[PDB]
Amino acid sequence: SCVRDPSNYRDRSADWYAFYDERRRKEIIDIIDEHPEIVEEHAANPFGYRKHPSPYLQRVHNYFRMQPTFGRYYIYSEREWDAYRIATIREFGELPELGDERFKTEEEAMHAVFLRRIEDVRAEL
Amino acid sequence: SCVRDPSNYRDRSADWYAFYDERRRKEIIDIIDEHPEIVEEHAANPFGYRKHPSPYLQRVHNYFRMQPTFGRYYIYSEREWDAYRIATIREFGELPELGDERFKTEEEAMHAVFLRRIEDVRAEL
Amino acid sequence: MKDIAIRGYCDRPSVATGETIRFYVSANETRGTFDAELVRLIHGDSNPAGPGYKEEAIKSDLEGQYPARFQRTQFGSYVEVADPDAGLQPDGAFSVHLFLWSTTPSRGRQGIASRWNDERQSGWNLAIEDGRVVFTIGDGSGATSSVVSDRPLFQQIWYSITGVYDPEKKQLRLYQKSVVNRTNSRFGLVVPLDSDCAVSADATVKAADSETSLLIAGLGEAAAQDGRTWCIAHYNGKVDAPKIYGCALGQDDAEKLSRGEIVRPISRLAHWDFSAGIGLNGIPTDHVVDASGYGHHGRCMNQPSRGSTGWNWDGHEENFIHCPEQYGALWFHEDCLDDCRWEKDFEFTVPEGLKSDFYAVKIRYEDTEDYIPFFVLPPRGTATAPILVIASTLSYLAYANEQIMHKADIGQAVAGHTPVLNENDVELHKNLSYYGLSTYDGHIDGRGVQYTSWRRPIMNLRPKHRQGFGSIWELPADLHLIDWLNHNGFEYDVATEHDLNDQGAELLRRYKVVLTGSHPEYQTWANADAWEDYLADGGRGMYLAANGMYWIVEVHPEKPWVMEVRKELGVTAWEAPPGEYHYSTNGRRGGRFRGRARATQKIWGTGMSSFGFDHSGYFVQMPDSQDERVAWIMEGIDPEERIGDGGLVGGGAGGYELDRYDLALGTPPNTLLLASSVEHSVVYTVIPDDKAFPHPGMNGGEHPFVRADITYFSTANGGGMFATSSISWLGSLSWNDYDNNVSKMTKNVLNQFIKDEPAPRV
Amino acid sequence: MKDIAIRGYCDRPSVATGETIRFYVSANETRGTFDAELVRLIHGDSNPAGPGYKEEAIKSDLEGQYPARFQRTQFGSYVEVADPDAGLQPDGAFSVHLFLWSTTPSRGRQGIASRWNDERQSGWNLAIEDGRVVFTIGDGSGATSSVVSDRPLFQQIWYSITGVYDPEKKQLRLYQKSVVNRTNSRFGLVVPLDSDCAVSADATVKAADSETSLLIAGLGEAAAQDGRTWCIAHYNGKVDAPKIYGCALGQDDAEKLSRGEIVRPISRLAHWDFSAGIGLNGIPTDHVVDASGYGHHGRCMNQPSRGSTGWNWDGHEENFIHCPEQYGALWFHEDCLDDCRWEKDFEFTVPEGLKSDFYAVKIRYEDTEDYIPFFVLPPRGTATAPILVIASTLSYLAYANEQIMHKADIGQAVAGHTPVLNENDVELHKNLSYYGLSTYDGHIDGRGVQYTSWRRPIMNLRPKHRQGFGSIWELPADLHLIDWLNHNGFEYDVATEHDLNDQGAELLRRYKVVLTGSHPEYQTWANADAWEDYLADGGRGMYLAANGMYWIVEVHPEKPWVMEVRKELGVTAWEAPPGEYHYSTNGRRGGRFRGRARATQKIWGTGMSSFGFDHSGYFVQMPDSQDERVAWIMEGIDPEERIGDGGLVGGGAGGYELDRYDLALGTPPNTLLLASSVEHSVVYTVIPDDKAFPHPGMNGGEHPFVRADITYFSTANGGGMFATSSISWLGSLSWNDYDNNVSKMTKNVLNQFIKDEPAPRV
Amino acid sequence: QIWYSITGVYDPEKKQLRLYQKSVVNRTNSRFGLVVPLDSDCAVSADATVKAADSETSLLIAGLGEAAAQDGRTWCIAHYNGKVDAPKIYGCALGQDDAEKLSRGEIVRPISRLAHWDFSAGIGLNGIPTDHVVDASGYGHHGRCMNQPSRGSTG
Ligand SMILES: [Fe+3]
Ligand SMILES: [Fe+3]
Repeated sequence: SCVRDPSNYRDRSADWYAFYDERRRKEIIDIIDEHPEIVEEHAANPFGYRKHPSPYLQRVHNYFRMQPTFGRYYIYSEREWDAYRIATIREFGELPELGDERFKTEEEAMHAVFLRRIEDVRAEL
Repeated sequence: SCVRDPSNYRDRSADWYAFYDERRRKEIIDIIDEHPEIVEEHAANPFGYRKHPSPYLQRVHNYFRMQPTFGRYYIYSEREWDAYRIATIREFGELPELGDERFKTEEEAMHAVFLRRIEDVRAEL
Repeated sequence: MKDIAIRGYCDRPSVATGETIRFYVSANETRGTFDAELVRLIHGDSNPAGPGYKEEAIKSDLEGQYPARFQRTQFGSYVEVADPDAGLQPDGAFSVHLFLWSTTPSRGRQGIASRWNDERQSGWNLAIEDGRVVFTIGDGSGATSSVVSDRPLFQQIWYSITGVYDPEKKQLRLYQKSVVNRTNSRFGLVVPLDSDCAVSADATVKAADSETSLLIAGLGEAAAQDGRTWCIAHYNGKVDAPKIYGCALGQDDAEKLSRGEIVRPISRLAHWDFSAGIGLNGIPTDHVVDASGYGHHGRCMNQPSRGSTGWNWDGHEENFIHCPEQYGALWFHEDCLDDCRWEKDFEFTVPEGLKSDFYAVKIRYEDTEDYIPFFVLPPRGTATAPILVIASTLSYLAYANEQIMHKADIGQAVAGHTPVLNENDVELHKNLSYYGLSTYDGHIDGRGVQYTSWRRPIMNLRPKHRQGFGSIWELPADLHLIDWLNHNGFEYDVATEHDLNDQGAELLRRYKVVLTGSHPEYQTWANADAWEDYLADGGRGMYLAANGMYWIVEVHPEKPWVMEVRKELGVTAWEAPPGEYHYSTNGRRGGRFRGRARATQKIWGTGMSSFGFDHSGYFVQMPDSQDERVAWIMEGIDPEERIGDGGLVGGGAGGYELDRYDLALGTPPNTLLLASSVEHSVVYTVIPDDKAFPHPGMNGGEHPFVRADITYFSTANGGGMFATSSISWLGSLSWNDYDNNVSKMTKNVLNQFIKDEPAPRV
Repeated sequence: MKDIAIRGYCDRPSVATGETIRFYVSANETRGTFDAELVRLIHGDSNPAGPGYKEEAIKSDLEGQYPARFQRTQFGSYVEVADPDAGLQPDGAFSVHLFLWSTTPSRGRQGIASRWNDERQSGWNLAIEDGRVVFTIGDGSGATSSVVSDRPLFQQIWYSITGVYDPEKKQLRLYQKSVVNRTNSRFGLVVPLDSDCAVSADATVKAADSETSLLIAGLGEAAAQDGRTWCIAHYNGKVDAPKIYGCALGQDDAEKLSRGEIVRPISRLAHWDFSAGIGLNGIPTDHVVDASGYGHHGRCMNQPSRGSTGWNWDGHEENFIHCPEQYGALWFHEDCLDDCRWEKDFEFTVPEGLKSDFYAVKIRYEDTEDYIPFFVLPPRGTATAPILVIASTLSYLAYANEQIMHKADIGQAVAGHTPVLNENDVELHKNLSYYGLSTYDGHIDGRGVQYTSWRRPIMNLRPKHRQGFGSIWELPADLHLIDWLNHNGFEYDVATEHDLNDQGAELLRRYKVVLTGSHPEYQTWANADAWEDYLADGGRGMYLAANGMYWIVEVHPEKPWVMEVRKELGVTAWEAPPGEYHYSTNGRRGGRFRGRARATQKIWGTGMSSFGFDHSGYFVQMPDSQDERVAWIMEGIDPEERIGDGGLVGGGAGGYELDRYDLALGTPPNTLLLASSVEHSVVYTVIPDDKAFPHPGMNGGEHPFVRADITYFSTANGGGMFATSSISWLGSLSWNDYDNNVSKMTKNVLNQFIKDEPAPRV
Repeated sequence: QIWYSITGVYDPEKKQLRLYQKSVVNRTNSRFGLVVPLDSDCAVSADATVKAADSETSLLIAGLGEAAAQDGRTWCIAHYNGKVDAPKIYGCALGQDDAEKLSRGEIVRPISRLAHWDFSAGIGLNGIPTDHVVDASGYGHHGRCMNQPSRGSTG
């Protein structure tokens, strides 16, 4: 037994993080398949203002909101209260990848981000 | 302005704790009215063994499990794996108030406690 | 219902060959006799799905009949000053000054400081009656003279109190002044508090000799019998710098005393400085120094909290070893207990040939059956087996007489089901004075219990006890391992965490392999050092548990049967109040092992990640299970099987509490991850140690941190460490009549570790 | 997309009449000119539902055109030793010894210690290349001689490093030894680590004069111009006790050096002891002492972490003021910044008559518009209004250039929606070197940022900025109050938390009433003392915010523009590593105000209870609202109305962060509870400070602690304190064209507090 | 004037009396220093033919009880000259390894102590102005200094 070269070792918990993530994706797709109404719910009131999200919608949100920042979507305000676009976080010293479509309101942009994330999870599976 | 007599003051947050608690009770009764299946779910598997509780059932559990110990129900084992009764927590130096009915299994006792708590919340309202 | 008739304890947890252990027994009434015999514990769990209860009767001189008698227990902490010559009972004018900080001012009559006989109503006392400070004298005829304050005490506010007897003016006087600062009291200087008073009353009697010892935080019940003064009317809160003067003090003297000046030093009869004895190693003593130089030294009783923040604590220094002048207070609770102080009923000397194992004294009285467990060590300086089992006696003391489900509002919420309690829990609730509290309970004041004792009847220590979290806990759970070993014909020795604390790495170095308990949660700094040194030099260890080495504990140097722990934010029942984090026993910052850069990962490979008690999950095999280097661990297990689906603890191997792999917390770089536990519900939670900002869904099945990791690594000179990272693991050993993956894996690891070959390199 | 062309800052936050403020401006390239003018900020929020953006142009000498130029910023912390006479460039045999603790060993080329010219490749350097320690010399001809270690460094492991140049043997030698103990490294003594080596190489060149200053944790870019050495190849991690010897050291010398012995003391050329200067008041200086007695003193640059745990830290003492010999390390990060050190572009002297308010310098360059905000104080020692507004400049520094949504994984989870970011956030992400990090961000190493500076362009300080949590934050949010005051014709003065820190209770005592900001989260001990003293003696205060007085901060005695904070378990972005909790600026235990027995309840009546940023709720009136004693507060409000349903911050008065009534944490006994906020979703969470054991459902609508409490109490001499306990409160003042319950209640309280009458008794 | 660690053991199971003696000389504590090749260590055994009866006297440090205590006074004879440091009694029979650990200042088998007198217990900023000797085993067998022995003496 001897530990000499740091290159002979790695973060083995990564093996769990893969195994976990796959299962979670399979779970999320099941929820959206068994509770299709939640999508329409999110379209009506993305903030949950005076109408709090459904537990199943909250479960989908709980999965989506805690993802790694690198490659994660956010909303870029091109013009205040006029134009919003979907941006992707990249490495430090890189500009974000902006979407082609413009959105009149931030709520519309949030719902578009939600739909795009569901489509990405479907594409991976 | 003078603060001299401790008897002229009280924990005024009690006024909130009443106002809160009433609202919560009205909420719980609504859930059990709008999701009657959860009761039957709890009868099938109170531990959630390989079948995790529904979010609405979990909400009812979340309300019931965090109540003050004084007056709260637990299960007394009269005979190991043979007889269980429903007991009420009282002041230090008092014996608990035991129920008249006996239960063969701890799961049956837990479901009986659940039903009794729902009946108590109904009685108060 | 069925009620407890007999209870008992022993002086020490462990005993070696030719050493003596003493037993103390109390009945409800003095009536008849009881039968005592010796048994060896094998299996405690009485679950029909399992092997069931198992013990072996052992012939000894201990076996026979003994008279059954009631033995009174002194309950609550105080200070006792023995005064045989009635020096602290003056014949003329006298005064008493102290600083007080009351936690339950309206909780009946509470004696602050007294030389008082309550049976005869003789001597002098300063007490709290109807939430007011009262100074009383009595001549023993039943007639008493009292002076009562007109300003009732505010809860957790520092006060300067002076009581004066003036025979020349034939008067009793009382002076009360609030001494609130920015950091010492419940509320600050913004509150326009008016609690100052100077009151006078007529003195019609003279203070007679009480024939009792002087008490701080109590009153004498009656005249001392065989030189013992029973303490009643217990006080709750802090007392700082009590003193007696042989003259009558005025208003100006009281004013100077309230600011911390020592007025008329020559006139003092006694002055107790509770801070006297604080050094770099803290204050590990019960000795209270008389600072007036008249040798009226005191003794702490039932372990009051030493190194407590005082009346003048401004919060510039938060370690009592660096600012002793601001840490002159003692905290008294009415429900403290460090020793039952009963009379011995019988003793046992360990004969030659009695094999090292778990033992108990079985007592039958009326229809009641009680057990007094203990541990037999091998002959001093020798080993009698290649396997050592470490009993978690520190963890047993931490959970001793636990009453979570009767006291804690969130007990059932944490449990994740309605708790199931037995006659032991009802007995604890009914008669608290006989048993005392756990470190998981708070005092009647609200502050968490910091000290736990072995010298008391501990009901949850008996093999037949079932715990509130839905199955067996601590010692009974450890028997799951013992039975398994006895079933597989393995030869092992037994040692306690106290024995490891005493003997260090030398105890561990006598064995090929060392096995931990079901829950080695509470450890000393020395225990961690011993484990590290043992594993580093080629020792082999099996961590068949979770949440090990979480809390730092210290054993009291003067009282080896007393254990101290001070808890902070994390997986805790309570938080230490500001400036009281350092241990009085050694003067060091304790609490979480992780907070002191010694997380469990650094020694055993995995560390605490989650807890939940609704049920248990099962393990799924990870890629490293297929590695050629660990083919020996997974031998006879099909690579597509679940590991521990079914058990006596939540019906699975992965549950109750979980540990995880983490390089950042000090997991060895060469450690392999063999399997991870799944099927954890919302009841399983992310621990506060792993949270920056709490957000929704930080719980089982919604966060990556909620899991258990089966791990192995190798060290120098053919040493190795294997971890299962689950409390419920030992619960799954006997499942399906000892035919399961958990049993197979444990047997493979233990068979490899007891060979003369070096542990396999990874 | 739209990109930033111009940026700038000022030397100091606040300025009084006849005092000077300097401005520093940088463009992307040196070309053309920019326009500068003076404006008074009124309303920052551009929400169509609200009043919209409002400013007033002010005539000044500042107005005009200035040339636009690029100004380079030195980024990353290091130590600089000025050596004009090349004393630390020996002509013969020499050696360099140090202790290293690397956090990013594989992150490119990192200079450990050097007197090196990288342009000419002249002098000597010890660096990390391809994760290996390399010792290099160069003669300036481009030819260099190097010796490379054969053992790559492990992450966060303490190493003893010796580099030797021996011209007699024509050799370069390198000695590397692991010095791991129980508590100082990532992993413990159980790991069989083999990272020791002794390597030799041929020296073909001689070390020439680099014409640069000696650097710790960096390399010299080129020959010093105007006596400035630019530092490149920044090192990440700790350096402890670096020293240079004027002789060639052997293996035995390296072995003795690795154990902490000072070998051949006479032969030392320099020896920097980073612990030299630690006292009872910590180490508030950038001066590094040369312990060899040759006066080669150093200077800390960009504020490296002082009072850091060293190579020999055994964890027996966790305060650096009591064990300085174990705290001899400095922590360097490649992304530290305490001062941009730019050239002044123009200055402004405050004329007589300019009213105390929020001001900004407005700059136009190309199509880009930038703001440099600052505050005008009244003439020194006088007040010009009965109302004082305290700008939360400490909180502004805490959130300065915050990048939560780009760095923190749980940023969106805490926010409770997809964040909305503008060109300022993109600019921060693109060019980090220009701006630096917030106290809510971690360094590239992982350790949280402890130091924040005013002397840098702060993008989230400008009035038009919108923050990631879904609305405006800090200074713009404070403008919600300012506009409201200006709308109601109230006369007020403006002061900063820095000014309060300097002036104490004397500043507050000049006004009838003092108004806090939207979020006074970060305060000094002196600020809490000043507030307590002001309110105690008849001062009147309005706490129109939540989460006030949560974190203890200290202002750097030598650099008033630098702020320190060290965070712990609670409502935190990060936790301080073991043994590094005490502040280098004053040597005191900081972190949470609550942890030091000074919870916000003790001073302002309510304390932090919950946070959540999905939206805001509304207040429901409690019984005490109907009390005759507070009829003045609720005048013109129907007793069956909701208070603040609608607003510019989450559409409600009760939201974002909440405070609650609590007697146990020091709420005055006479305090009344007028209203409580409702309609909080699962996003709102119970804070870790209020949890013993986390259990399911500790969140909004499922736990009693998730609420805001509107409270009032009265003090001595006609003083009073009113609290709304919500960040979003000021967001609801202008709702429905200034016609709402929130505006009415605030106006009633402010009208009562500015009268000559004592505040009403409760 | 040489510092010694002394252990006396009564073992009825082996029917034995044992004595362990070890010199604990350092640079500054003894008459002569570490240069002297001192050989004063020993481990000796003898047969125990009688049992220890109750003396009906108080325990003495630096003396022997003359006779049975009359009116609760024990007369002290055969007076010792020199220093005693950390005397303790154990309720078990100690071995060679226990004696070796005791000679280095380690408190072995703490639970097994019957009494342990720490003469330094009570030293503060004002010295030790008392005759009270603290029992550090937590069994309340406190002692009393008689005829003022020199306190605050080098150990
Ligand atoms: Fe525990
Ligand atoms: Fe904050």
